[PDB]
Amino acid sequence: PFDEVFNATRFASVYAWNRKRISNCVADYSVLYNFAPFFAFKCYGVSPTKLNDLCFTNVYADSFVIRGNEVSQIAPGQTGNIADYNYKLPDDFTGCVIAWNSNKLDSKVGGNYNYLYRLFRKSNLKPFERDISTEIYQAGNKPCNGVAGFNCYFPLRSYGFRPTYGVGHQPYRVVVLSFEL
Amino acid sequence: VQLVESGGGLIQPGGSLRLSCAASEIIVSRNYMNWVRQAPGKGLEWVSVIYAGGSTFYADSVKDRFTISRDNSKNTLYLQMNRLRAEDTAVYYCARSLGDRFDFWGQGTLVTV
Amino acid sequence: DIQLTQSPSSLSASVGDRVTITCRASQGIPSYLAWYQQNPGRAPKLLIYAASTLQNGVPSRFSGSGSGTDFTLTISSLQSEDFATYYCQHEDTFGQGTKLEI
Repeated sequence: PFDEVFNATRFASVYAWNRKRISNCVADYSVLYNFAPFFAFKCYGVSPTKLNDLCFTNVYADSFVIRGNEVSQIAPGQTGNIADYNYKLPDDFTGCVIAWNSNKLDSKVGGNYNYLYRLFRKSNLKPFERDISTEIYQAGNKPCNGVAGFNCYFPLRSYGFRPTYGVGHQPYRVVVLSFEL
Repeated sequence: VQLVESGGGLIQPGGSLRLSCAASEIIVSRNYMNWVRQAPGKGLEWVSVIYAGGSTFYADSVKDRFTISRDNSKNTLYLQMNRLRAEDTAVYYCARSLGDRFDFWGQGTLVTV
Repeated sequence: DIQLTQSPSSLSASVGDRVTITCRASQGIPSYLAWYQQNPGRAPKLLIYAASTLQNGVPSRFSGSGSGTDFTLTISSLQSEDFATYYCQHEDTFGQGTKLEI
């Protein structure tokens, strides 16, 4: 039950990353190597070769899209916009992370404004926590009742992927697998 | 709206000092706060930044020698600078970064070494 | 490590002329570029952001354009109060700076 995650025709935004539960079906991990090449393939707490011989209770697959340079933030103990306000991993994370370039699938001349991320928030994010709010962010107690202006900003920003950007700013598709023991 | 810096002065070479940027009409614990510096006769140089979530970042050339913090009750920001060099002599500015913009700037304070 | 270079390092013009300034990046970047003004002995003042958006309170005569690796700031008409230093900034990188004269 991996093809629908890796070969999905559309991927979710990072601020609303998709989660899929997997349980009750045998999984051949070798199939992952068939979707070559992977820009990053890093596992914490498990040997990639020995996964076929471990029977975990359940698995979770989280999928989203990010910039290339931000890919390093998907790891325990890291910090930044993605790590703080969009997607947090536990310090004792046990699972794998796969990321591959998608410049040919998620880049348009008009600029893909479909693919947003959260800029500012009043507090950090807990591990595997989500937040899909869209109320105006506030700086100063002069209330913003839903009117943009000074200190009243909508807290989402667009990636605006385009074909000509450098590798650092080009889109990357990310899938994170977590196992339950 | 105000962002006023205080603390700069003549400090001995390698001395330790603390610069306090006091705010008004903005809340330090809510925005992205930045310390920038300008050396006389040269362009601006970004020094350090702190997010509203508590994360901090510094330039690689001055890391482990500076420390950025705040006091939320007093809506103040603080930069502890240790082992100051004449190369650290400059006017330091307290800026609010709003996405990819430094919309609000302070008058800054002079640190001589 | 993306670098920003401004040009010309200095130019002189009379009152009422049209002025153009260029900021060029070492390699192609999105249009996340801002232009700031600074008078001697004063804190820098934001002028433009996104390379085309004018900040509130900025006079309408300032304009900006460009993309890819080259961006430009234009002043249609000068004035006695238009002579100062200008900087182009992207993320955490500031330009070398530019000067204007009467």
